[PDB]
Amino acid sequence: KIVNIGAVLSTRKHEQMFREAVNQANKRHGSWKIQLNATSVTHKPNAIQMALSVCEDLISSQVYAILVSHPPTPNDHFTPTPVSYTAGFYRIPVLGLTTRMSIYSDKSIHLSFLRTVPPYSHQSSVWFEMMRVYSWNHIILLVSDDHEGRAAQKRLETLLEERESKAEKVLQFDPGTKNVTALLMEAKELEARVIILSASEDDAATVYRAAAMLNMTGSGYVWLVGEREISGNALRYAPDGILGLQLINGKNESAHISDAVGVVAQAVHELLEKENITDPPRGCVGNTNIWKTGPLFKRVLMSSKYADGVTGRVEFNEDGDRKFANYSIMNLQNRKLVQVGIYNGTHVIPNDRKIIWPGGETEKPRGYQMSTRLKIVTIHQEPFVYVKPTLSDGTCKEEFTVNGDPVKKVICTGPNDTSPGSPRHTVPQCCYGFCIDLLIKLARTMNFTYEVHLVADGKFGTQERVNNSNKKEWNGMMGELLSGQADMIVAPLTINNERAQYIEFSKPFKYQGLTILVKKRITGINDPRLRNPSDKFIYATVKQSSVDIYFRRQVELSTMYRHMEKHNYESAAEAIQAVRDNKLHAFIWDSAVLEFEASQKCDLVTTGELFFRSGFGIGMRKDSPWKQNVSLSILKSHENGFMEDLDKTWVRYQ
Amino acid sequence: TVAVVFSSSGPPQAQFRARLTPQSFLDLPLEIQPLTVGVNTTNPSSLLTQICGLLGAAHVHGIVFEDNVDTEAVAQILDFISSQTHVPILSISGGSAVVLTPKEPGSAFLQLGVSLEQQLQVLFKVLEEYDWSAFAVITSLHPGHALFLEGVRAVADASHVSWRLLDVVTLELGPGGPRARTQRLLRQLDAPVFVAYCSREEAEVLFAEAAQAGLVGPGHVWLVPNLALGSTDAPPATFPVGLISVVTESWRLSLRQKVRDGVAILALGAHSYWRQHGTLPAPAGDCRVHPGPVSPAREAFYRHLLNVTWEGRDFSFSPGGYLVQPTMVVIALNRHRLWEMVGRWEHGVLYMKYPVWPRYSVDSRHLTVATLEERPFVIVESPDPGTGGCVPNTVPCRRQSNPYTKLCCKGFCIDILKKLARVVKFSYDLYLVTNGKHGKRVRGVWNGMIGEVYYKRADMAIGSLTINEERSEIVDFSVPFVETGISVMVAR
Amino acid sequence: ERPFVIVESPDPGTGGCVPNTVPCRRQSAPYTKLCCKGFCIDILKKLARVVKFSYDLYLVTNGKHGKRVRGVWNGMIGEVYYKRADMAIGSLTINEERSEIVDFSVPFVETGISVMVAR
Ligand SMILES: *[C@@H]1O[C@H](CO)[C@@H](O[C@@H]2O[C@H](CO)[C@@H](O[C@@H]3O[C@H](CO)[C@@H](O)[C@H](O)[C@@H]3O)[C@H](O)[C@H]2NC(C)=O)[C@H](O)[C@H]1NC(C)=O
Ligand SMILES: *[C@@H]1O[C@H](CO)[C@@H](O[C@@H]2O[C@H](CO)[C@@H](O)[C@H](O)[C@H]2NC(C)=O)[C@H](O)[C@H]1NC(C)=O
Ligand SMILES: *[C@@H]1O[C@H](CO)[C@@H](O[C@@H]2O[C@H](CO)[C@@H](O)[C@H](O)[C@H]2NC(C)=O)[C@H](O)[C@H]1NC(C)=O
Ligand SMILES: *[C@@H]1O[C@H](CO)[C@@H](O[C@@H]2O[C@H](CO)[C@@H](O)[C@H](O)[C@H]2NC(C)=O)[C@H](O)[C@H]1NC(C)=O
Ligand SMILES: *[C@@H]1O[C@H](CO)[C@@H](O)[C@H](O)[C@H]1NC(C)=O
Ligand SMILES: *[C@@H]1O[C@H](CO)[C@@H](O)[C@H](O)[C@H]1NC(C)=O
Repeated sequence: KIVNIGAVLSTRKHEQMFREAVNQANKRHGSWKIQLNATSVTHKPNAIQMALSVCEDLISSQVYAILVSHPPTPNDHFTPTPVSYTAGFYRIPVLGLTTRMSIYSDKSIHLSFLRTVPPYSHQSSVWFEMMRVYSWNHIILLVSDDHEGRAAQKRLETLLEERESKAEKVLQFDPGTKNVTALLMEAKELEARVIILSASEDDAATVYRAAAMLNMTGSGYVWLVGEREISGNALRYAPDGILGLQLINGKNESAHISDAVGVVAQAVHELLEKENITDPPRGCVGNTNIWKTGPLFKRVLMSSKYADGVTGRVEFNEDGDRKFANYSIMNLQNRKLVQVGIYNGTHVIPNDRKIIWPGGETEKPRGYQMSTRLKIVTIHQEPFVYVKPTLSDGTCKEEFTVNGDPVKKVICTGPNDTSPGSPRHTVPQCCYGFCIDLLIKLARTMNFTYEVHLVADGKFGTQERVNNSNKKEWNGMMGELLSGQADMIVAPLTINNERAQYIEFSKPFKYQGLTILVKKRITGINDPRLRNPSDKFIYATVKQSSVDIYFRRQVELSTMYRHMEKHNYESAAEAIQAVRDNKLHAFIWDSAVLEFEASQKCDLVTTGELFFRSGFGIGMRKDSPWKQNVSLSILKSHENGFMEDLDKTWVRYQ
Repeated sequence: TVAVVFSSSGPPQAQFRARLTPQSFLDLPLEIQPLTVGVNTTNPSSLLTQICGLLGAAHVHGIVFEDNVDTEAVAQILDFISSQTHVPILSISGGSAVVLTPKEPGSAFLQLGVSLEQQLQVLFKVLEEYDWSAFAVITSLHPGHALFLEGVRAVADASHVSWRLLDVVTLELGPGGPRARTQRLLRQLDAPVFVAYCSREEAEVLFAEAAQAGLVGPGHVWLVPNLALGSTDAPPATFPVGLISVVTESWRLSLRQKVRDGVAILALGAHSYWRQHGTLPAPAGDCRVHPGPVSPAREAFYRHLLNVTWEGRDFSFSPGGYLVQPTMVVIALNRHRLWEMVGRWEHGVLYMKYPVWPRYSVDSRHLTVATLEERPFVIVESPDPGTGGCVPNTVPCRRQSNPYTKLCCKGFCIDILKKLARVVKFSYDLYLVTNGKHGKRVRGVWNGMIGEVYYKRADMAIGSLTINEERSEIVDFSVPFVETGISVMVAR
Repeated sequence: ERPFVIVESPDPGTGGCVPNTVPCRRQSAPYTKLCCKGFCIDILKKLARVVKFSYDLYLVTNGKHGKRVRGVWNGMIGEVYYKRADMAIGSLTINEERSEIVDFSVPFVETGISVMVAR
């Protein structure tokens, strides 16, 4: 039972080296029960004749596993295609000594394949490890349009979704293009301060020179690239301080031979005993059939736990990855490279001396360039936000209060001067209230700069699957916050589960709930008049509100929505006049503002107690840098009786 | 110039007799130039040498391929050769009708088939038409298993429905010996709708194992993409009756049908670009010189082969090498063990030939339930405004005439039965009656729900039905749950 | 503490104690299991089903709620900040002095400073 294998190579000197290596590795066992062999050929330019030569190798010996390498020719992607396709028809295992392209990782197009060197996707994982070292959490992922680009983006997406913090505005550019300045200029606005790139070498030089023209290689920033972005001629356009990384002992592959035969040896003596092996597919013509045991041999070889090759302990993944290969981190230390870190799977050891960042500062630079002029959005609410027209002199009434202290007012732009019907009138109004004073305190504490402007929709905003069916984009104010129209939200805004996914909330500063309003009396939600709606009494709420979602997610209460959706004023405090008009009897709304209405006005009564608990709070975009501080500030105010004093001044004396 | 080739077939004289003379399909706006080649049992070397020698000798301007026992990797050889020699080839047949998502940056393969995404779209529309609303997925890690697991989520997650998915299960089997744990793993599951994905022999062993396990009853339905069950012209053994699979327009397909389609479409594409400032194309170089590194302006001619139309059937294509906006049908296996037409998707919404599933064939499920609409207890309502699947918190019901219009019923007994079925794990359908409201033993014959239960035309009765000695003689009863009586309504 | 948490000795007649209760060790060789049930205990139970994790309950020995003496932290906050424990549940209040050295989640029981007197 002479078990025979083969291996094709490139330089015809590594062929002699392979012959010597295989005959030396034959000395592992010589018990005469099992023997080994080898046959080697060299490459050729034409693909079709090369594949015919592979078929000649197939017929010339009942082969067991072919091995492939790369020649010094620069035709990268056209190198390993024919052998895999031809040998896949008989489930003949193939071993790629060195090929880093992404496409081969898919076991559905090259169903028989095994690799020892990891593809370009796996190095992305290393970045994540590095990303956790210095606490960077806002990224700018820059990638090309090639299949490797999609693979890298997908790998980084799943690895981020493991911890599931965020990605930040990935943008892809076409391959082999010039003047990429448009996308870079578009993405230069964002607050993130670290970029990641993985594309072609010429594309790397082009993006390097374009960023140099746009002045992005300067101080403070840092962006790191993959493996081939710091090779070839890309160094002729690269600035100092960009991180780089390569594999420990690649592109040699002679030592890699010393691994491959090894594992296949560790395979052969473990396979010939299963039950009924007895044959590989003999012939290369006419015999239209597959090997009866191909999948078995491939699966057994895949799970092989090899002991020690030249390149450490080598295993395989579910698809044939490198399984804990090594990586060396080099720095562009004044147009050179210095090995600063060793990545072996669990971390990167900073055993080196010093790392220089693109800015020249020798300390670890953080990203998240903090802005100074925010874009604050607000909404008209009776006891919290007061809006008035201005005196044509340039502002509105500057006068003392009951106590004599000046009530501070700002100037906010905003609406169209008429909510239901008007083209637009974007005019400045004078703008003062409780939340305005709280924002004044916050700005004084944290050195802010504010430009307040109202919403155009006039509504808070819920989920709405529009007639153009798609993902339900957020409505009005929340869409303005998410799209980038606004940057921070200060208003009497509820905190609910449906909003917690995309927004980060601060600690609540005023506890409040839901309560009924009538003009006398009434009861909570128990009466049959509400269990069974009556033609006399009318129950209406504010449309596009959190209460709409609350009544749109209750199983038993669904029918009340049937009433509520029938007629509900898509309106505001204007709908308050409904209770004055004796049309709408019951108005279900938030406790604080509706209770202030009872005290300020007359003949308006609130019945019973609350039936729901929530809270107001300042919200910001997902994982904004300010959160902690802002929250802390609010809590500190709550300690000093500031909130109680504001409560007194604004809604007590009434 | 157009050429045809086949890898294997039955009696081969018919193809040569019906394709050789250049009078076949002589209606397209081009004088087709046909020429024939052939090959015996296919091998990679034989295929490669034969076809590229034919290209280098006859210098034809396109080739169409016909296929065989449907090997697994022939398409790889095909598009490799197409990329190497740079000729736009076409194939319409069994095994070659598999899509390859990652294409090569220079190949022109252009198969005639649909991806798994649109197949899942059509299948889920089929399910929503019946509205079973509860499905689980069971997939064996066959080639390209991850794509199915991605597509099922990508399709089910975004729609104006609920889709309360049950769970996902992954199976591995070597059927001969290692299927021991698979038996228990397949025993453990519980779901009313099954969707499978595997190969034909793998399907046969999986269904045998399912029959051994016992999760095959008519109260469960199987769903399988077009990848399996390829041999439509031959109903295989050990297959359960009443499964659903989806295929493109192929009932009219045959050897002659494919021959008539291919050359006609290729010639019409060759002439369409000529219709406006064009010239007839020329073949590529050979399979030896390895020429053509750059892509010339003639590649737009290949791009000109995207938009096409003939015979009313839309052959609109996609940038990846497949067709988009297709016309296709949904099939099933009836009691005679032969594939029969069930429905189709003609560019609009689903059609139907059997408005109700006949669940054709003792410790079974899907028991028959007959009821009547009493004023407070069981309420019957007209369906949703336009959709057909009525408003949630309701159960579809069907009044029979023995126009089976679909109404939606909800009420007290409706929720009672829903909770009961959810707690005892049974399936049901709601059927009303026509002969009287309740029924009495007039002239010694029972009408109404009591009579329907007596004649074994309905296994259960629910709703407003009291208890007394007269009915208790022949029909069993359960513990009462609503204390009723007889009272007198008067004025105030 | 207050009925937010309840600690009891295991039922000696039946060996352990009744269900709807979580075993809890008052570690300060000193193992002697008691069983604990209450409000925050039910929150943690019900809570544990939904994220999905497995946990134990050991009571606090030194200090009640944690105050800084000579620059050290004890009690709940000490046991969490010295990495000896992950989370501190029960009756824990939120203020500025605490939240600068330990993370805090959303509130679910509102309270404050209140005054009680005779009738
Ligand atoms: C869809 O398939 C049709 C079927 O042949 C193809 O028609 C394309 O239609 C465009 C529309 O303008 C035409 O482009 C030509 O551009 C030249 C520019 O000077 C102009 O002089 C012509 O009058 C004509 O407008 C042309 O018929 C054809 N496109 C090309 C590039 O030849 C086409 O294959 C598909 N349509 C498209 C838009 O690709
Ligand atoms: C390729 O790798 C092999 C093995 O890692 C290298 O050969 C080793 O070279 C070192 C230094 O000269 C010796 O100490 C070892 O004894 C050698 N090992 C063997 C098995 O010969 C080889 O030099 C590498 N070649 C290149 C170009 O990097
Ligand atoms: C890979 O390298 C890392 C760092 O050089 C090694 O990490 C150490 O592993 C020990 C256990 O052997 C642990 O105490 C720590 O994780 C690390 N020790 C430290 C930081 O002092 C790791 O062992 C190496 N080998 C692998 C991951 O297989
Ligand atoms: C959050 O607040 C802290 C403390 O108020 C800020 O840290 C201070 O930053 C300034 C300028 O960068 C330094 O002069 C102080 O010494 C820092 N404080 C301490 C205690 O070291 C921090 O910058 C704030 N972060 C944000 C995002 O607002
Ligand atoms: C062993 O390899 C040599 C190499 O040329 C070949 O000639 C011979 O036929 C092979 N024998 C077997 C049994 O594989
Ligand atoms: C093209 O390059 C020029 C460089 O002078 C630049 O000004 C221009 O904005 C670029 N155009 C685009 C679309 O990027």
